[PDB]
Formats: sequence, structure tokens, C-alpha cells
Amino acid sequence: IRRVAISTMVQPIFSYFIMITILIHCIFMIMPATQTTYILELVFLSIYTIEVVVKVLARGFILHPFAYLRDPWNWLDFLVTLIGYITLVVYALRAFRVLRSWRTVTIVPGWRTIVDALSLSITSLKDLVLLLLFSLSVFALIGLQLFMGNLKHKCVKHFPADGSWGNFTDERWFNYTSNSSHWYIPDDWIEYPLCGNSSGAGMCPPGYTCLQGYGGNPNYGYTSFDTFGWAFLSVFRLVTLDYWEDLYQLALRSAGPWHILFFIIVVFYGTFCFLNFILAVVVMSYTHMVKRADEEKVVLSPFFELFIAVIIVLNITFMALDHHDMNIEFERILRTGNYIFTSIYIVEAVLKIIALSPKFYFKDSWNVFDFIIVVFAILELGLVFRSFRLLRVFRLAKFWPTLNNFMSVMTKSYGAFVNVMYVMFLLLFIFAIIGMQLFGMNYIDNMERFPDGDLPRWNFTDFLHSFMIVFRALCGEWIESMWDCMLVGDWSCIPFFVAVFFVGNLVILNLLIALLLNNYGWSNIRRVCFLLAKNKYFQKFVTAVLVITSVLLALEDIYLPQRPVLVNITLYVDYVLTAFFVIEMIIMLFAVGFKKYFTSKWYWLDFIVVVAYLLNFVLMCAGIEALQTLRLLRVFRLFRPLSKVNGMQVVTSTLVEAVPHIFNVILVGIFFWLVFAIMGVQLFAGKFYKCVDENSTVLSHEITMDRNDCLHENYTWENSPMNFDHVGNAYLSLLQVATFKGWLQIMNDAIDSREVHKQPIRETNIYMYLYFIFFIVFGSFFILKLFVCILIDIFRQQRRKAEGLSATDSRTQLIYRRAVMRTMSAKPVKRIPKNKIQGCIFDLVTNQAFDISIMVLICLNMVTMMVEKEGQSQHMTEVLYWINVVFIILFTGECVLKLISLRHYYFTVGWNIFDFVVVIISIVGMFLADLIETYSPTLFRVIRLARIGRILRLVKGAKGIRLLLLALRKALRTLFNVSFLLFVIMFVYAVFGMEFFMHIRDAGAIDDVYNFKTFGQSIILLFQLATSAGWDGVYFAIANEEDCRAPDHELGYPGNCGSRALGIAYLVSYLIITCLVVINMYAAVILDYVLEVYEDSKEGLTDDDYDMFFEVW
Amino acid sequence: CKKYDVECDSGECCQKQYLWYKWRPLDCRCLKSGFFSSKCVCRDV
Ligand SMILES: CN(C)[C@H]1CCCC[C@@H]1Nc1ccc(S(=O)(=O)NC(=O)c2cc(Cl)c(OCC3CCCC3)cc2F)c(F)c1
Ligand SMILES: CC(C)CCC[C@@H](C)[C@H]1CC[C@H]2[C@@H]3CC=C4C[C@@H](OC(=O)CCC(=O)O)CC[C@]4(C)[C@H]3CC[C@]12C
Ligand SMILES: *[C@@H]1O[C@H](CO)[C@@H](O)[C@H](O)[C@H]1NC(C)=O
Ligand SMILES: *[C@@H]1O[C@H](CO)[C@@H](O)[C@H](O)[C@H]1NC(C)=O
Ligand SMILES: *[C@@H]1O[C@H](CO)[C@@H](O)[C@H](O)[C@H]1NC(C)=O
Repeated sequence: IRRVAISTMVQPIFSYFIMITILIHCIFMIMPATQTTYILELVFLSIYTIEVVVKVLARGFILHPFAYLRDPWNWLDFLVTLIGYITLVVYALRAFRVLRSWRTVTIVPGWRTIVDALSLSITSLKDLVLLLLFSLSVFALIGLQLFMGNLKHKCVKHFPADGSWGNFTDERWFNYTSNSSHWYIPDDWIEYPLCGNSSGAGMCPPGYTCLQGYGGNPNYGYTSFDTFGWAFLSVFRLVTLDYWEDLYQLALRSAGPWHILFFIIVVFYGTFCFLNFILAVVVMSYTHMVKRADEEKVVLSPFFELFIAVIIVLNITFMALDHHDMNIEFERILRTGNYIFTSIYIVEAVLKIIALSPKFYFKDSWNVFDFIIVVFAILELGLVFRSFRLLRVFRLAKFWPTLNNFMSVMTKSYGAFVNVMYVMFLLLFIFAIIGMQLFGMNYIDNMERFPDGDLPRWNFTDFLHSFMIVFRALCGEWIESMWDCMLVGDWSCIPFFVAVFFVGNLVILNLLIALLLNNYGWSNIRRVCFLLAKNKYFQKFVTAVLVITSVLLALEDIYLPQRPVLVNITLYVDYVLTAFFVIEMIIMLFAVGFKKYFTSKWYWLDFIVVVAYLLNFVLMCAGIEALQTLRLLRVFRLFRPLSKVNGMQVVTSTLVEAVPHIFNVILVGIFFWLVFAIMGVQLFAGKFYKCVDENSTVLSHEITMDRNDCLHENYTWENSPMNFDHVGNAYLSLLQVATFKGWLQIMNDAIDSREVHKQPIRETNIYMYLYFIFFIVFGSFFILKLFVCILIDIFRQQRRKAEGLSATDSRTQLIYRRAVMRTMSAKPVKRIPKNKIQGCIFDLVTNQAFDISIMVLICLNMVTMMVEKEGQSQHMTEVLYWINVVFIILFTGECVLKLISLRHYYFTVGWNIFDFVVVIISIVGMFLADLIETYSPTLFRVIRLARIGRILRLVKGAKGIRLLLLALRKALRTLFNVSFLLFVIMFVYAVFGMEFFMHIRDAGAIDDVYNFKTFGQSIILLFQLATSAGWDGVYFAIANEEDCRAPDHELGYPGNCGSRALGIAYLVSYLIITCLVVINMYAAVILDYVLEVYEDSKEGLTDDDYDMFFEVW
Repeated sequence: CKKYDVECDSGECCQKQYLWYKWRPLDCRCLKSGFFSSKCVCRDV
């Protein structure tokens, strides 16, 4: 018995039998269930019970140290078997049987490293979880205080004076106002527009008043700051940057532009800091695991090569030149060129095989690749094999050194990459099965709840759609799917989607980033002028002049013509600045001389500005209007003084040393996106046309089968704005896909696509999703995440150089040096208690029980803050005010007792000072709360935020939270410098966009509230765009060139037409500079400091160790 | 000469056609018809 069980258990045949059974079981869960599926589930359950019986008879149950349930693997298997039998005996529970598939992770070699890294990351995220909860709660309370009911603001028609509704009575007015038919809504809109009486907020049309407390909240009532739970969901959504432009715009439209400040904080503190902490934790976990893994342990002449290289480049260019709606000459050229290229390739292969003996020729890998290409070409011209043509592009890898090194690096460490990708796809499969089971029927049962009773494009109806929705959540979009799920489902949708976001986005994708980081990483005059140039006052004066004039330049808005005084100031400043630039250039030329002036880049910038201003001045003298683009070049003088700010040198040094690597990665990405864009052109070129009516609505294929029927019924045969008609369009659409902005429409048109000149049909071509999935793996998860890795490495080196550390020292030596330097500065201190009564108070105060009681009181006060909600009675508000009064009194008693006990020693500790400040603020608040509210509601709400001060004491006493906050405080100066660089870049782009797109007509994201008319609105848009959020709408607005009227110079009309080329340049440059370079800098900084802290607390000494030493001493 | 939506090689296309209620000029264009494959047809400019 026992002998048989042991002998059978450890044979690999049994393990592989069970693994094959599990894989078959997965394949059967993918397919819909029938009677066959029922019998096969019984078969599978029988196999699993045989396994469990064998294992238990082999080992035991729990008693032994090596019993059956001593390993979590057996725990998972046994629990799933119990759940399967429970489902058989007696629905939501039967989904989790899919968890058995987790065992399949062991098939791939090298899985132990990835599994251990994942487990270490999860176990290390505990303290980050505590800090995340606290910070999210604080922000949710602030948002509840700021935006309570603001998202319910609606434009209501005035009570009619004609008397059709009747003689006015208060009841009659309420009855009229409450009717939904009297709320303003543009036709075809699904949500009511928000309004607000604050300056800069959404205005109501004439005859409409902005009221509060009517109707429901946006998005089926799921997007509001009405309660602490909803505020928490909104804060988490904002932190994750998930569709956050919508909430951002709703809040700023209801409350006013100044509330942007709020979003600045949460975005900076929540996105640029914590998610980077999670990334740092994952990086450390993977690095520890990899460290442990490592520790454990004619035709053959260069001219011919160049000829074939140029032929390959020409072939790639011709393949890229293919597009939709060509002329006959062009494609005749292209096909003839393809025939010539195939002929050249055949000649190359034959000449090589003859010159170099056949046995050796096929030995080389590149030769066999060439031969495969030749075979595919001969088959292609023999006879779809024309897809295989794409392989030719990869031939260029032999000749491009950087691309060759990239591919060699990828081939070196394929095992880890395949393990991570397999884990990602296995987790996606598990989540897709679970979602399909939990939410499968609700989408069909409750279709009516959807806006048109029609099934949404993203659902859980079948396995394919479940996988697509889960993959979309893993990409970062989970809030909208959760909205639909809640509409048809229940609360269970929230934990699911949110969970999918943690496991996939914040753990798995961060782990992929960690892999990428680990693997891819006359004498008088000259004398006076030199003296005046080196002088400090002169340099400060020049900087001040530049900054003042640059700031003035931001006042040139759409209202400038209506301010004659501002126009005069602008003109006179232009003339004075021309004179000033000429004088400064002359002074610098006398000071440094021609040679050094014209070999420096900064003096090139100054000279270019001088030339532009002289050109503008000679134009004004000649009577020609000044070119505005040229006079906008003076802002570029702000970069030299900016680089001289304290501590800014590290950031700029990092950026200048990272430019070459970033350029190389951009080239490699252009190559891979060229491959994908050629494929996209060949797949979707000319297939995005569709029939639309007077209203821009697609028609059924039953009524319009194609373009002929479309035009016979006097309809429009309209093309989609984003398409794959040629390579440039494919580039732009793939950029939309990789950034995850505008991708939904592209895939919808892609999967409805049919033959050319045919009406698209909903989901007739579902499997085209595959095309995008691959791209997102190889164009977004890999190429776009190299920038952050490059920045991390270069910033680590730059900070090492900045602090004077030698490049040759190893990490242990650096840690020892840091410990020694810490030991250099340390001093003891002692306090003295009283007099007997004072000494008794002292003994009471010092006791840790007092601190824990205060801890509890702070927690209760925080909860009382959470209890506040919109729509609560005035009685409830008074009761909550009185509870807060009690808490304030208790904390004031704390301060009195501690002051009495510690005399002047109270102020030695910084946290005592924080508590004292908070208590004084709360007392003044008790004095002023009655007065302030009576004498704008916004002022009272904003001043009541100091209430949050006395719950911020909750962080005091924590150890891990203190560790993270110390890491954040060491990095504060660098983070501020990065933010200042970001704001200067935003200022430059704001002025230029004000010049370019100040008159475009309202379209897409651009409207009355959000546009480039003023500097403030431009800054709002640019802050939103710095995260790449919602740039598809901005692009559609600023690149529009249809139904636009040109300017009339004689009549003075400036126009309302956009520029597609200018829009592309502006937006792509902004996305590359901010989203891919400057924003990533944050992460770099964070990681370094966090790592520096963690290795101090793990393999070194920390300030807390010295603190304990001196408390003892 | 031949009509709209018919194979042609740039020298045999009718000047104009009364198709969908307007006299529309015709040029022999060449439209996507697969991977690196296109069918050359007479369509209006
Ligand atoms: C007896 N009677 C004192 C109470 C009942 C009658 C009406 C008045 C009062 N009602 C009450 C309202 C709100 C809060 S509360 O809890 O919402 N607000 C705060 O405690 C709080 C409020 C403010 Cl304005 C504040 O000022 C900011 C400082 C910053 C610099 C100088 C001003 C500070 C505060 F702590 C509160 F407890 C009490
Ligand atoms: C140094 C770095 C780290 C921080 C930079 C400070 C920003 C938070 C400042 C700089 C410019 C400021 C903006 C300047 C102009 C405006 C317009 C202002 O609204 C108005 O113009 C009110 C008048 C109206 O709307 O009618 C709203 C605040 C806002 C967006 C400001 C919000 C705060 C901003 C972004
Ligand atoms: C709103 O007004 C319309 C117009 O008379 C009326 O038919 C409708 O009943 C009103 N709504 C309610 C809830 O009474
Ligand atoms: C657009 O919609 C309106 C109302 O929904 C309807 O008359 C028609 O579908 C379109 N308008 C016109 C004038 O045809
Ligand atoms: C276009 O549709 C009309 C309407 O039925 C039909 O008479 C005509 O033959 C069609 N032409 C083509 C080329 O399909």
C-alpha cells in the first residue's frame, strides 16, 4: 500500500499525466458547456481525486512535518477538489476551479525565479499597502470636502412667466425644476452637461440657471464625491490614471479652474511617487531573486555585402510605399521591383552556395534565414504567402549594429521573458474564465439596463470577449468595464476588476519592466566687458529681464486686441528687448571673443534669438507684420538660468547623457513599428469606409450592403479619421494604440472590417484583436518601457557622480561608507521630570499607553470625518461638529499636559511642534468656523481643509511608513527640480499652442471650457496631456481641416481651421518629451532613493539603529 | 470603353459616367485587394 503509493507518486509520468489532464481541462473550459462537457468534468474530477488519494496515502494529512497539506500546492489542489465536489453536490463558486491551472506554471523552465520574485513582491507590499490606504483615505476626505455634490450641477430652465405651468407657487417651482425635461442637454448627449457659477466654470445658455441637487451623478451615478466610498473610488481612479481626464474635466467644469491644484497634488503624490514605490519594490524583489539564481549557479567581398544591404533597404522602402488607392504606373513599378529583388536574392543564394561549399553554407544561421527567404519568394511568385514577404525586413539586422545588439540581448535572456509572458497570459486566462463564469449571464439577462438595450462591445458573453476585457484592464483601463459590470451585475464587479488591476498592471508589468532593466542596463573695452560679464549683479539682472518678459509673453491671449494698453506695452517691450539682445550679444562678444562664443551651444541659442529679433525689427521697419513664431523664441532663453538652479544639475546631466540611448531606442522602435505598420496597411487599407446618414450614424448591412447602395440612397461614404490607408496613417494609429488613447475606435473599425467597398458589420472579424495584442506586447510593454530603464540607470550613475562617490566602489563599500558617515554625526540628550504633581503628569505622559490612547482617538476622529456625506440633515451636521469639538478639546488637553510635563523640552521633538501647530490651528478654527461660513461656500470649504491636520498624526509611530516617507524626503529636492523642468516645458508649449490653436473651432476635446484661448486653459489642457491622457480628442480637434473657413487678412478674421501637420508635430513632440522622458524621470529618482533606503534597512545601518543606540546610551 | 468598377490600365477609361445621379469623371485607379496585392479598377477621381 504505502510502498505502492510512494512508488507511483514520485514518477514523472504521473506528474505529466496530471499536467496534460489540466491543460485539456483548460481547453475545455474555453469552449461552451454541453452534456459532453459535463461527463468530462466528472472524468477530470475523478482523475483529481485519484491524485489526492495517492498523495495522502503517500504522506499523511497535516500531522507530519512533510504531510500532504504542508505545501501550498497541495492546499490549492485539495481546496479546488473540495469546491468541485461541493458544486456537484449542490454557481459562483465553480469558477475558481480554474485555479488548478496555476500548476501549469511549472512546465516552463526557469519558472522558480519568476514565482519566487512574484511571491517576494507580494510579501513586501504590506507596508506600501498600509501607506496606500492612508494616503487614499486622506485624499478621499479632501475630495469629499471639495467636490461634495458638485458633479450634480445642472442647467435648469427658468420657471416660465407665460403661466403655462401656472401662477407661481413654491411647490409649483419645485415641480417644474425637478422635471427632467427642463434640464439642459444637447441632442444625442447621454450625460447632462455640468455647470457652475464660479469664474472659469461651465456657463449655462440663456434662460438657464445652474442649480445643485437635481438628477443623478455622471456615469450611472458611479462617479461622484458624494460619499467617502465614492470619493475613495474616484481618488484611486485618479491615482491609477484610468480615464482620469473625464473626472478631471467634470470636476473643473463644476467647481472652477483653480481646483486644478487638487489634481496636481494627487497626481504628483499618488502617481509619480507611490506607483513608483511599487515599481521599486518589484525591481528589488526580482533583483534579489536573480542574484540568488546567479549565485546558486566576389560574392564574399564587402562590396557585395553593401550591395545586398542597399537592395534590402530599397526593398523595405518599396514595401512601405504600398498603400490604398494607387495608380497603375505606381503598382507596376512596385511589382517589377519586387521581381527584381527576388531575382537578386536568388542570384545571391546560388552564388553563395557555389562559392562556399553547401555543407558550410547552411551552417550559418543568417545563411539559412536567407535561404528560407529565397524559398518563400520562389513560392510567392509561383502562386497567402505574400505576408511572409515581411521577413525580408529582418535581414537588415545583420547590417544594423544597434538593432543587431538589441536582438542579441533579447536572444540571450529569452527564458525569463518567456516565463514572465507565460505567467501574464496564464493569469489573464484565469481571470477571463472567472469573469466569464461570474458575469456571463448578467450581460444577457439585463441588456435593457444598457443605454440602448444593446450588448456593449466589451462584455463577458464568450471567452474571447472576457479575455479582451481582462487584457484591457491589465493595460490600465478598468473603470469603464467596471461601470458596465455594475450596471448589469452587483458589488462583486468592484473587487474583481480592481484585483485584476493590481495583479496585472502593478505587479506583472512592473516585473516585465524589472526584467528590461536587468537585461538592458581695445584692451580697455575688452577688460571692462569681461569684468561686466563675470559680475554677479549683471547676470541676475539679465535673468530677471528674461523672466519678466517671458511672463509678460503669457498675457498674449485671445483678448489681447481688446486691451490697447497691453498691446502698447507688448510693442514697446519688443523694441526694448531687441535693443537689449543686441547690446548683450555685443558685450558677450567683447567678453569671451568670437571663438568661444560661437563654439558654445548656449551662445548659439542666444545668437539665434538675436537674429530672429533683428529680422522682426527690420520687418517692422519695412512695414511687414512681425512673425509671432520668431518673437516666441525668447522663452528659450529661460533654459540656461533654469539649469543653474541648485540641485538641477543632476536632472539635466541625466537628460543630456540619456539623449543618445533614447534616440537609439526610438530608431529601433521605428523599425519594429514599421514592420507592424506594413502589416496593418496590408490588413486594413481601404476597409475603414462605411455608410453614414445626415446624422453621423452607421447603417445596417441589411439596408446598405456596400458603397453602391449607400450612394443610391443619397448617403455619405465616410472614411474613419484614424485608418491604415498608408504607412504614415498606420504609424499614427499605432501610436494611438500603444499609448492606449483612441485605440477602442481603431480596433472597432478593425474588427468590423470586410473586403473593400463593403459595409462593415459588427464583430464580423473578431480575431483581428490578435493583431493588436501582439503589437501591445512588442511595441508598448517592451519598446516603450525601455525609456524608464535607461533613465533609471543613467540617473543612478549621475547621482553617484554628484555626491562625490568613486565609480569603482562596490555596493557593500558604499553602504559601509554611508554607515560610517552616519556614525560621524550623533549626540545624546536627556530630560528631567519635576513638583510631585508635575512629575506625576510627566510619568503619565511618557507612558506608551498614553500614545496608544491618542492613536485610537485620532483614528476615531478620522472615522467621524469619514461619516460625513451629502444630503445629511442639518442635525447630523451639528452632531458631527460637536463630536469634532470633543476631539479638539481632547487634543488640546494632550498639548496642555505635555507642555506642563516637559517644560521647555516639549519643543525639542519635531512631531511635538507639528502637534502644537495643529492644535493652535484647530482652536482658531473653533473660533472662526461660525463666522466664516455665514460671511462664499467655497471659501469655507477650502479653509476647512486644515481639519485634515489632526488626522495626519496617524503616521507618527509607524516604522515602514516612516521608512518610505524618509525615502521621499531625501528625494524631495530632485523631485521639485524635475517638476520645475516639467512646468517650464509646459509653459513653452502653452505659449506656442496659444499662438497656433487659439482660434480652432470647437471639436472633440476642444470646447468652450477646454481650449488654448487663454494661458490658464492651455495649462489645464497641457497638464492633462502630460500624462498622455485624452490626446486623441485634442489631436482630432487641432488637426481638423474640414468645414473650416480660412482667415481674411483684409477683414482681420484670424480663421478657425487647424493644421494636421502642425498638430502632429506639436502633439508627438509633447508626448515624446513629457510622457516618455520627463515623467519617467520621476520613477528613476524614486527608485534610486528607495533602493538606497532599503539596502540601509536590510544590509546596513539605518538612522533608527543609531536612534535605539542613543536612547539606550 | 468600359464602365465603373471594371479592370483597366489607364488608357481605356471613359471620360465621365452618369453614375449615382451626377456626371462623375472616371480615372483608372488601383485599390487594395489583399496583401501586397491590388486590383486595378476604373473609379471616379
Ligand atoms: C461650538 N462651536 C465652536 C461649533 C458649533 C457651532 C458652529 C461653530 C462650530 N462648528 C464646527 C464646524 C466645523 C468643524 S470641523 O471639524 O469641520 N472644522 C474644524 O475643526 C476647523 C475649522 C476651521 Cl474653519 C479651521 O480653520 C483653518 C485655520 C487655518 C489657519 C487659520 C484658520 C480649522 C479647523 F480645525 C468643527 F469642529 C466645529
Ligand atoms: C514650480 C512647480 C513645481 C509648480 C508650479 C505652480 C503651478 C501649480 C501654477 C503655475 C501656473 C498656475 C496657473 C496659472 C493660471 C491659472 C488660471 C486660473 O484661472 C483663471 O484664469 C481665473 C480667471 C477665470 O477663469 O476667469 C486658474 C489657476 C491657473 C490654472 C493656475 C493654477 C496653478 C498653476 C498651474
Ligand atoms: C415634465 O413635463 C412634461 C411636459 O408637460 C410632462 O408631460 C411630464 O409629465 C413632466 N414630468 C413629470 C415627472 O411630471
Ligand atoms: C437625425 O435625427 C433626427 C431625430 O433623431 C431624425 O429626424 C433623423 O434621423 C436625423 N435628422 C434628419 C433631419 O433627418
Ligand atoms: C447598384 O445598385 C442599383 C440599385 O439596385 C442596381 O440597379 C445597380 O445594378 C447596382 N450596381 C452595381 C455596380 O452594383
